[PDB]
Amino acid sequence: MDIQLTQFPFSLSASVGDRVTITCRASQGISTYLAWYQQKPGRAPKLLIYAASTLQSGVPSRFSGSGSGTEFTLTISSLQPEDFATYYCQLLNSYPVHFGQGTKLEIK
Amino acid sequence: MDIQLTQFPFSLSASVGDRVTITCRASQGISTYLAWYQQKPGRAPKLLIYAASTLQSGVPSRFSGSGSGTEFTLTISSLQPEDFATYYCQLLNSYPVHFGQGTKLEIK
Amino acid sequence: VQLVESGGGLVQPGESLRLSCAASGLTVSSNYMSWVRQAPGKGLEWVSVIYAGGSTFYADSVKGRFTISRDNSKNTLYLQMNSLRAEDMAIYYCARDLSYYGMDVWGQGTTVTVSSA
Amino acid sequence: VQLVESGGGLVQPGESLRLSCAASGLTVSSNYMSWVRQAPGKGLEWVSVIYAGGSTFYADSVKGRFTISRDNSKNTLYLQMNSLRAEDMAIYYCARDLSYYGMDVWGQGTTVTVSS
Amino acid sequence: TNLCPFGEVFNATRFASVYAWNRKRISNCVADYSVLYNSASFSTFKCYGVSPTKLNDLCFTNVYADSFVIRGDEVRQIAPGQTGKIADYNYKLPDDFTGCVIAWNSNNLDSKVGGNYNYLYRLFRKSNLKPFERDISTEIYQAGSTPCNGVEGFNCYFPLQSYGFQPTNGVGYQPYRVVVLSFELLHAPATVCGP
Amino acid sequence: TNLCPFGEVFNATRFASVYAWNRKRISNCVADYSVLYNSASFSTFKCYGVSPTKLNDLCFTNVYADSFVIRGDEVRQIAPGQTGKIADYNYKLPDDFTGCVIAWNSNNLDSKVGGNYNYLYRLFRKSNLKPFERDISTEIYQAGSTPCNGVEGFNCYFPLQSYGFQPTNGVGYQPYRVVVLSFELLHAPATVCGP
Repeated sequence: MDIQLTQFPFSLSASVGDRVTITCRASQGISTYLAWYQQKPGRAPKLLIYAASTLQSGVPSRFSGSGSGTEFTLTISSLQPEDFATYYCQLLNSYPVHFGQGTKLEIK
Repeated sequence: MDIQLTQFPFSLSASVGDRVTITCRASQGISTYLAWYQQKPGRAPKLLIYAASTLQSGVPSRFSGSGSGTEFTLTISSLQPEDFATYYCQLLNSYPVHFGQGTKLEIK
Repeated sequence: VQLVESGGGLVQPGESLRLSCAASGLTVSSNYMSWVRQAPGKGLEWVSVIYAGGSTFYADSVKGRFTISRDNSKNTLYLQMNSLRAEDMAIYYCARDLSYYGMDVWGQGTTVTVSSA
Repeated sequence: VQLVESGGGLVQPGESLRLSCAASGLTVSSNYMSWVRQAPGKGLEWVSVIYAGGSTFYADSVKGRFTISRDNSKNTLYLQMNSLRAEDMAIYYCARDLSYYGMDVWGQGTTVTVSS
Repeated sequence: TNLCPFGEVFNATRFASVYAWNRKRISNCVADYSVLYNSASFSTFKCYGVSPTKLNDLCFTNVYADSFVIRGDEVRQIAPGQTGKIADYNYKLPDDFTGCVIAWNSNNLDSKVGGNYNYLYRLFRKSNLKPFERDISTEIYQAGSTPCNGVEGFNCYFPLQSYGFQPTNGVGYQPYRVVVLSFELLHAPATVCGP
Repeated sequence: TNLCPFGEVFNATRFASVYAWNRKRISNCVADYSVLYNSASFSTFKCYGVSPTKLNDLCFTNVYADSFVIRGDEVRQIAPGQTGKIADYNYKLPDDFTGCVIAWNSNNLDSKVGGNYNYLYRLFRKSNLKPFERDISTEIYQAGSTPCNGVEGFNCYFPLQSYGFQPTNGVGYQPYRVVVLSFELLHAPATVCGP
């Protein structure tokens, strides 16, 4: 059985300035082998976090990741207007590369 | 991952009339999904046991199969001259059909 | 009840060969029908199955080179083998698979020899 | 540093198409290089990778039908797509994979359309 | 503003056998998928033909919830374009499926020391099911040219078998509960909306 | 009369990281593979180019025992004809391999709560290992045209990375201890027989 990744909430409305936490659940324990990506409308994905909690160079500190095993979270401490986008999680270190199917943040 | 089946002993010498037990070990729990085959050199294997303990029709009652999960055994009550052969176990109910690599039963 | 394989023979590496398995006493198209092979001196290795409903499956070591098929009007199973290699040298058995109840009916197999040098 | 993809366009079912990805600021033959695609309104789907050492791997839905390759002298990655289906309609992104460190460099995509 | 009865399908004490898969029609209700992805015993969720990110903002004529138990390494067959014993002979999704497949390990509920034999699957069938076809026949399967006349024997097989889930099973052989949500968009008023 | 020292290899406290796999030569001794299966529950045992049933009938010039730790879903790469990160860059078996691959789950010894990170694999390498080649270098890996001069940075990566072994890993992600026995037959006298 391959690992499957599931992301929730599927879509979330929030206001600028809100703190938001979104979740990625793995169907089996995957240690810390998770990356988070941000995809702004009309753009390619952008790497935010790898190894579940390490920020990619240049990524603002309001983004943080945590978790291990089957339960992972990305937190945005204070949401900026450019942060409304779709976020994808990705299983690391395995070539049948699996992605979650996305969480969309929308303005409330 | 794939189940692997492992058979021991690799080779066994025994006398007519002896009682012999040979074993098949599964790399993960496979309930009772195990079959046993007897093969004479250059002949098609003959089905002896399916579902780990059900005797195939017409097989002599001195053959019996036991076990569940990861540890399985084939027992011959009282060895006959025609029982010397190589014995194979097979994972059932799965098409990436996996076999043990055999136990060779020789005359002492 | 009989399964009768044919078509084995001597091949050079890279050549192709088609095996046949003629059945009597069971209906090929109504069964799980498998090929299992045995290299000289080694154990049994499952090769391919065709479902009654037509689905096919293959061992990783023969994917892309072997194709299993049947002909209902001939009650016959086939194994097309392309790009044969040394590791395909074996006796090839045709077998009816009852899947939970094991493989109860086998032919006596046909020999595939791959020349070395 | 950039990856620039090209070769996308309208195609009929069953036809074929070759995508290219021109890299600058990294050496494609020294990296894990992947194609990942995105069908309209849907999420990311990984397609194929080629290792620095030359091994290649494919998603189940494209095996035997897509082929990844590279040209060292042109610092360019390719994806040969045969027997195109409606499932293949997507934007195709080229990316450099650091495998533990995520995919850090992405191209901006080339679009493949399959007529119905 | 009445929420759809998702829990009635996910919290059932016993699930259907896959060959006898249960269908519940869902309609005239508000689809809050958060009551589902906040379920905790909620593990995996994969959609086809629509993104989960768009679900809160779409309406459907009907939603069907099909539920059953299979073993873990069979869950990949509950997807468009798959083959194998489950997709071919037990439960078949169409190639153009629109909906979501929900699955979770149910080893703590559906296995038993010495085996749980309550869950069954069709092992023998002559042809593949059409998408969403249900076959619950127990006719003796004729594997040769000789009619069975309802009598089990050589070439005459009972067509179903039991999983026999045991807690020591490897995860691929452990039971998984599955719920398939089919999103129907007929030419009709939409009765299921998620806001 | 002296048994081959298999216990040193199999039963040792710590194993090597796969990129730096250990090798022990075994010669001038009696190879009882029966003492191998019966003790030190060695779950998985698969042979290539030779049948296990023939082992007690055969003599070899030398036996090499290679050992290391990898991830459960990587054990399939320890076999002839495989590709992937382990086979390409860490430990490569030849196409014509004659020997046996022994593996067992070591989750109880090699995973730690919070993660064990002492087991490494090589992640970046420009070309594949030849069969039985061993590369323990830790040079900063040059992913672009700019030489690294040993400084980690963009396009300049440490070439090893750490397995994440936690007890809650799925079994494919749990550590497996692997011993590879190579059977060497040189144009020379036989020193390992094992009646």
